[PDB]
Amino acid sequence: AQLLAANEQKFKFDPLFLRLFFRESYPFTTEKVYLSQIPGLVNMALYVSPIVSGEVIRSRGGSTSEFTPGYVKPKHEVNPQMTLRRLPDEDPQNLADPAYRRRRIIMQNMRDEELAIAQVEEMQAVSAVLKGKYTMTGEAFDPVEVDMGRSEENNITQSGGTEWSKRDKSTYDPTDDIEAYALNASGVVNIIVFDPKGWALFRSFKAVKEKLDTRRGSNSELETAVKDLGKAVSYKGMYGDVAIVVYSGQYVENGVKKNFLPDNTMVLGNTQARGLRTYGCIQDADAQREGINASARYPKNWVTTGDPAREFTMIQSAPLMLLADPDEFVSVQLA
Amino acid sequence: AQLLAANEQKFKFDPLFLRLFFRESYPFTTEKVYLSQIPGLVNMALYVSPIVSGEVIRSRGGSTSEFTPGYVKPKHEVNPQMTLRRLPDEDPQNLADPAYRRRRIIMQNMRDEELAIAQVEEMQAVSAVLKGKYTMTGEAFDPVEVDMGRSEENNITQSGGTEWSKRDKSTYDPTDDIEAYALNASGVVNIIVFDPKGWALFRSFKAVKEKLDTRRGSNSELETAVKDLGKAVSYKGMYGDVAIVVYSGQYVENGVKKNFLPDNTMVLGNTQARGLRTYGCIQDADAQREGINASARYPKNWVTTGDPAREFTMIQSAPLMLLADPDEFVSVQLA
Amino acid sequence: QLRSWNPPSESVDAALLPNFTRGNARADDLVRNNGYAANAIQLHQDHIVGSFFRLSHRPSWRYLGIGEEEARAFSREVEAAWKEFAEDDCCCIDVERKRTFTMMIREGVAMHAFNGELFVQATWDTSSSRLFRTQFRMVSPKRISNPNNTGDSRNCRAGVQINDSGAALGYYVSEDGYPGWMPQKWTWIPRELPGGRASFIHVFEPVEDGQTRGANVFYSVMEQMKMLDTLQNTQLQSAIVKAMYAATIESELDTQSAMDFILGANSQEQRERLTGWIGEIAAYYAAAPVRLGGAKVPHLMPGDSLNLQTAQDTDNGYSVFEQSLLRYIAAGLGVSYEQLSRNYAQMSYSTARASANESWAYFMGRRKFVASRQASQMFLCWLEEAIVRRVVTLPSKARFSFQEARSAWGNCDWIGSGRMAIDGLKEVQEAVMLIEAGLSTYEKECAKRGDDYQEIFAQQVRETMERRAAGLKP
Amino acid sequence: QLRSWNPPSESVDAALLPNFTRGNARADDLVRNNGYAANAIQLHQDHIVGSFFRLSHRPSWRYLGIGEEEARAFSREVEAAWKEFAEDDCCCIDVERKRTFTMMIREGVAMHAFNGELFVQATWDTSSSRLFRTQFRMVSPKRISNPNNTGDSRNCRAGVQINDSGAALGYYVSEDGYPGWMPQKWTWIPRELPGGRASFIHVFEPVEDGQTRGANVFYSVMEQMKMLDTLQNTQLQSAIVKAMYAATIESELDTQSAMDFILGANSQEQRERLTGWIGEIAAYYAAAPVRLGGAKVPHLMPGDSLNLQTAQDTDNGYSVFEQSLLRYIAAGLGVSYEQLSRNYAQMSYSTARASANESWAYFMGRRKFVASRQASQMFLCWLEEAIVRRVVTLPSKARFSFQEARSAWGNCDWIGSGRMAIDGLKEVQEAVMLIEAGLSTYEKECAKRGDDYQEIFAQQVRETMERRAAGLKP
Repeated sequence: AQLLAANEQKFKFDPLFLRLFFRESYPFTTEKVYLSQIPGLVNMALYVSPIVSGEVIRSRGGSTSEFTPGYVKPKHEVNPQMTLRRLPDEDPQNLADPAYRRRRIIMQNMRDEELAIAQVEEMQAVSAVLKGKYTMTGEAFDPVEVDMGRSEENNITQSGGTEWSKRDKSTYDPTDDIEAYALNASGVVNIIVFDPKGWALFRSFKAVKEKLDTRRGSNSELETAVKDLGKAVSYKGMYGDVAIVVYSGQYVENGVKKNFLPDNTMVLGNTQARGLRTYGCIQDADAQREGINASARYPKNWVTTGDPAREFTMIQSAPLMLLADPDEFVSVQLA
Repeated sequence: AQLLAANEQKFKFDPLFLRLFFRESYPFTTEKVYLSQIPGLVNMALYVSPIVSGEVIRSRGGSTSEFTPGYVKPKHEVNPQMTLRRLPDEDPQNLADPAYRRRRIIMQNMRDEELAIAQVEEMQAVSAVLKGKYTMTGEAFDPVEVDMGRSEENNITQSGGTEWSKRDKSTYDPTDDIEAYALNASGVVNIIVFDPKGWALFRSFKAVKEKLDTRRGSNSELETAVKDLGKAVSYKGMYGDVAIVVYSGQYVENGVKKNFLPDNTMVLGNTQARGLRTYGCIQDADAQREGINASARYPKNWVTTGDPAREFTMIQSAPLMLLADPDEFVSVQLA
Repeated sequence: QLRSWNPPSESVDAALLPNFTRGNARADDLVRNNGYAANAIQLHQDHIVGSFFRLSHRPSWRYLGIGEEEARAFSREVEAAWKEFAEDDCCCIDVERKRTFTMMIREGVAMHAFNGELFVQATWDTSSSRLFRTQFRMVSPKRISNPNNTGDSRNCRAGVQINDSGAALGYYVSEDGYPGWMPQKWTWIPRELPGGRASFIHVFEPVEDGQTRGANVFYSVMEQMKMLDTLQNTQLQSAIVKAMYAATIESELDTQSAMDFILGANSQEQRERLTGWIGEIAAYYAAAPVRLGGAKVPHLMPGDSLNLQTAQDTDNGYSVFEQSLLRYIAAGLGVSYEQLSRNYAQMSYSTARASANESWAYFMGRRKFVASRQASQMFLCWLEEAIVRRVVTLPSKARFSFQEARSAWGNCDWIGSGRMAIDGLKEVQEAVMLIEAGLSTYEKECAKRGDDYQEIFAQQVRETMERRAAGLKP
Repeated sequence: QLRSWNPPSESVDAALLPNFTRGNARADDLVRNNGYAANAIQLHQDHIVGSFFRLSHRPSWRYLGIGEEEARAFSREVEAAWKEFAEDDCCCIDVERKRTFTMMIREGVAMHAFNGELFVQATWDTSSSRLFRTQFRMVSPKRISNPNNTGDSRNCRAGVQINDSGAALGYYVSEDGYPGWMPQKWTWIPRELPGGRASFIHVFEPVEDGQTRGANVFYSVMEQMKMLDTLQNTQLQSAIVKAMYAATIESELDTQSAMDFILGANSQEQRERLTGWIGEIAAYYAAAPVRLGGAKVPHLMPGDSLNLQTAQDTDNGYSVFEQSLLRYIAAGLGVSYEQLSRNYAQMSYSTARASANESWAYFMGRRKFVASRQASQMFLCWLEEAIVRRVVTLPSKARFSFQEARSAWGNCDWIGSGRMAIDGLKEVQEAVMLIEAGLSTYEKECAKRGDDYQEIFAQQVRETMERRAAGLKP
């Protein structure tokens, strides 16, 4: 059992979703998300006559304001019985210390913990901006469908009508489809991040390959983001006007591993779409009596006396991240 | 016979395999490798309901946990009868000293020793990520095949069907094959390191030569790695999206020398693939009674009294380095 | 056990500096967890400085040609000035503004005892509440590392920049680490100014040539750590197992071949026999209430019991082990335990006064060895400032200038703890013999008594005249 | 045990020099890991030098024809000059610029105790802060090896170049090794200049003729090393096994022939019997909870237990072993342990004063044996420099020149630690007897008291006149 302050990572490397589209964090002192409580977009046009001023403007009463945040509280043991991750030859005598082994093993345990919540949050993000629906579900828990409201024109499919696979691999240009799906996106699209084989049949067209610019032509901080997360986001290059990226991230589930992304999917939208990170109550007596009922995360190291007389690291959170405008992204399944 | 502390090199220059893919060292106090004991990838998804928490999570019991580490303990003599490597004109009077000759000759002897174990470890690495099989073998020792489990789609061959040699040297683009072999690699490939003639027939295609960028466009620390090991890794340049490297390292065997790499081979995978460096027991009474049973290497300088009344330098190790995900790399024999 | 603590075979400086951080850190651990270090530093304080540390200025009048009377009057002036400057009640003589001269000497001697070195810096305060704008800020030993924690180098060695000959030029002071999140930045600090000004007073005892750091404590205290641990654990085990008791139930039963055949038949297909016997024994323990005392006998159906046969039963010997080792390390570390934890066992008269006089002379040794440096350095800086400010007047016939003969002019001695009392009869017979034979001078008499001859004579004049006036007996 | 430490059978010099590095290295190991060496060197310091080391110049006035009064006044001048030159407050008298005369003597005596030799070098400092341009830099014993670490030769022997007759001509000083990566280069250093100038003061005690190095410590301390190890380990084992306890489970079962037949049938084809019995015993331990205390009884199905029958159980005897051996090596190495770790066991009055006076006289022996060499050498160099600078005036009637009679002119004695106190009554009855019978002179009285007759008389004059003036009683 070590203090709360032993929670230093400086490792925030989420794959460009919770850090770039979903910056809009709202931890609450209350259980649910109350979209009426969030101001979101403000009623933002009307003025008043040059004699007096008008009424009082409020948070404009969101129609649906009741969903259950994913209160996730996992834990692990940091029992000093293992040989640990030994960074090359930094004096294993301190590993021989139970104190250093226990502290850096709580380091390792907790980092596994937040990357676990981060990967489940990224699955929530990919569900969110791929269908507008999120499955708040788990065993011994009712499945609540949390819908931002993704429209039908945001779910139009490439296989409908003519498929890119069922097209000329040399002369056909899918740019026409690119603006066709981008027009009904309530904004400009500046990233065309694909799943791998989706980008494969996208680039199979020649027009794509002599239309794209392999050069840097550094447009924004997206190159810096790729250099940071050189793991699963791949900056293919410029398609001229728009940036071409491929995400091949993978989640390692209970017995097997598989990619986050489905077979062939796309979301057309902006890099500055508004993403909410509403956070529920944290059900920990420590959190309430020290005021961490409204926060992002909560770690603790703590000893059980009695039957499971041991010591554990416990991580608690409650995210219900969504997208403010589901119509911002057009979600297309590809050929 | 000089003390243990006379083992200072600061020379770690392994060819980008044990330092970049196989950082994951696990020296043990026990003979074999117990993959069940290594946590490896942790069961890393499930949370618990917001009422109580669930069961205890363990190291998820690796199916096969019994292989024999390559306990390698060679030695040499440092008999002060030679004229040694004389660095240009740093006062050969100290070479005339038996003390300085003996100490810098144990320096030379031991450095030969760890570079020997490093080169045999690199042969183990090239066997590992070229077929998923490693031959734990030697005379007066049973040959144990240590298999990570490389799949068949990770062993698909270029000569099957149409060969790059049996293709148009001007218009054919092997990029199609590049993503064809990269898709079933469980991740993104960012180095296309070839053996020399493999890269030769790769670049024989024009599309390759006007698709590749000879410029620096410094992507990562791989340029720094090449500047460090300017010996046998050759940073050809950018192929645009991916880095092009060629390894032409050579091992000098008992009577002859020959390249590490086979004639025409390729492994498609990431630069951050997980590589285990499990290490067995060190069978040296000194090592046990001072606790170096679980370590990387062990040197010693020591005198034999009696029939071989001499003095030797002895180096002991026991590596059984493997790859966590054999499916991470697709191994292809080329045209 | 030699595993968790390892000596290399080399010169002491190169055997300590590589493991400087670990040894010092475990020294911090033991001086924080253990009372012995606190008692030792407290007794060192009370033997070396005690109540106060008194300055006495004795310029080399004979060598400089200065008259002894002029030297004595000039010393009177400087002593009055120094006492009034040191007695500042607002703790204002330090840059930290929270330590007087007493705690200057206190922290300096404590840190020169722990790490073997002390670091004083003569800085120019701007607070005009006093005539003297010089304060002395003490510098932590954690600050002295090579610029940006680099390992030892050719001439930059553990934070000190020296020449090939070893001459300490300056130092790289890392930035403070309190709060625990300030980064360290290394700043240049010369040891002394060329004109002899003592800027960075670095006083340490080097055991050998070229050594840069002082002596440790933990590297001889790990054995108390592990002896206290082992005695603690062995007393715990002895206490818990003097009356540990196994409460099981056995029965006659046990018909050898019949019991084995029944067990085998149960294992194969006749578990109903075991179920019936277990039911009968459960009914047995629920119709008996098999209870020994205030507690229930733990449920044991017949045929199984613990075999708590023990190990050897000789006396632990820890008694004479611990007396021998406490003895041992007591006049190892130096201060005897018959007062570091105060035994009164079989101690006698010659015992007492021999031990007391040798230990007190040895503390006089440590005092004159590790206090006079700081005293003289601080006095030199203060006297230089006083000469700058023309507070006290140098002799007109100065054979050498102040800057040239700072050592000659600033020659001084210092008085530590007060008047020693051990026996009474001892000190008084010594005093009567010295005062009858004249074998004691002003200076060494005042050293022995912790007083001043001038003031004792003036106050005896006052005594005699008040007794005469009031009618008492001089 | 004689394996890890081996004496050859030969003259001591040729039996030590071949194993010089190993013995000295393990000596470093024990003096660093062990407190006894620190306590011994500290007590040697405080008995030999103590507070200070006082010079007294007595030129052979009777033999040289010099008047005693002129000799005494010239001695007054040289003593004033030497004290003012030695009292330098900036540590500036050394080339390292960090040791005064006190630590000159300290490091010299410490190294002449450890290695048996000390190495001083009279160098010409250029720092003009003092009148005397001569400093004295001490030279490490690691420096003295044959040029480029070659083995002993005909006349180049362990670093000293001598003749066939053994006369020490000069030395090969290897370059310093701090930081731990400087190479060594050997430089020529003569022992003394032809004119009698003491350049390289090499003071060592040779046990026999032709010996070049001094005495060791470790070659008689390995036995403390291994006794402390063995007592340490035996106390650890005794503590850990006073209450080691085996918690297994046995049962009746065990139908001899039936059990053997069942085991054989299981080995052949009937392992189902063993599986059934193991299942029954697992259900047994999970329906009993077989638990002894706060901890679970380690799982033992019936028929297997540890046999922790012990070895002999007599007292270890280590008590009287260790007292006898501490006794033994205590007045081996020389300083008694009843203060090297301070026992007060059954020690009596004659005990105390006999032990104290013999030990103190013996320290007077060591002082006069291994301090006066360095004192006279340094005094000769300083006096030669003073004569060069015309600081003090030689007698006009010099029967021999300074350069010719440096020994006669530079004849000197030195005073070590201060006034001994052991009993009080002892010293005072001695003092009264000496002062009544006149059996004590100025010189030996001042030697006994650590004072000066001239200053005691001048201060008694001051005492009497101040008592008369202020009204006190002379």
